[PDB]
Amino acid sequence: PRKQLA
Amino acid sequence: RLLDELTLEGVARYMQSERCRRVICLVGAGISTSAGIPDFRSPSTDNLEKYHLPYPEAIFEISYFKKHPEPFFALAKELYPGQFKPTICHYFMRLLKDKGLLLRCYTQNIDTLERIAGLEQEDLVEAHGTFYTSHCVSASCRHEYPLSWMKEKIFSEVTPKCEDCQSLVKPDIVFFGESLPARFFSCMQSDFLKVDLLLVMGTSLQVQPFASLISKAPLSTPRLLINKEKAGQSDPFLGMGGGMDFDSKKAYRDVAWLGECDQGCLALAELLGWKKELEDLVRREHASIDAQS
Ligand SMILES: *C(=O)CCCCCCCCCCCCC
Ligand SMILES: [Zn+2]
Repeated sequence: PRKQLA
Repeated sequence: RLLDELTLEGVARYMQSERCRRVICLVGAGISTSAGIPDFRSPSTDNLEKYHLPYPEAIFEISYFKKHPEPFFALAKELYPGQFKPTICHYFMRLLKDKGLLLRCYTQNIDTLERIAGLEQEDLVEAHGTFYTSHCVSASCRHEYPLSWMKEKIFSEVTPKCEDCQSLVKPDIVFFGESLPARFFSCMQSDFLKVDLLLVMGTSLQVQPFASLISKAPLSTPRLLINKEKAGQSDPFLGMGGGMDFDSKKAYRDVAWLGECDQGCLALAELLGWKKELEDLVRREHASIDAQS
């Protein structure tokens, strides 16, 4: 997976 | 229950028993604040008008960055610590390693202080990457640069380019839009089958998937939180999956020590008989760093 803020 | 009592004495006793051999540390920003490094997830910083960004958080997004890296490196300059001096809490983890107790440290931090304090690559899961190494953005070259090299380029406001191929060189942190390191999920699968104790320091456990790590512990595994605030409990504003239970009548394994991380680890160390060793270690390591600027 990818680094998301929201 | 493996803790005789739900206190620091109880945890210290359990640590010195034959039952406790493999310790996982989960750490966050609160272990580096006393080294003068701010929480890059809290209300530090806001005034990025300068950089002409499409939206605020574009400064830490990977697509933006590879297109316009100057903002990030200029902000890196503003935020760059004057010195990398690890704290008592970091040196505590080095003590664990020296005593044969450290299975792994999972860190949310990118400041390299774990490495400087003498944790090796093998001991660490940098869940969000690190500044300790940087690599050329060209997959074919992928040339590695130390932090010193990155420091210089940042503090001399000259963009980092590869010496071999002149590509951009990015610090090995996880920008937004990058994939979380595969090592995180790899190590989690393997490590939580062996853990006898979870030390949780300097994190409010708000960022996922790092927060979920506490649910990976076996039910019997004692869990100690050293932090300025209690954290990790079930959150009804989400659902209602085994959060921290410190204070209920069903509490059997979780302990919260409240204060500066530094003071927490000193207290745990004092109970273990390690305070002198820890003090001597910090002082000679600090002096060594102070001596090297
Ligand atoms: C993802 O959660 C990482 C967030 C990155 C924060 C911005 C980087 C700050 C740059 C300053 C470096 C100083 C410490 C080595
Ligand atoms: Zn290169």
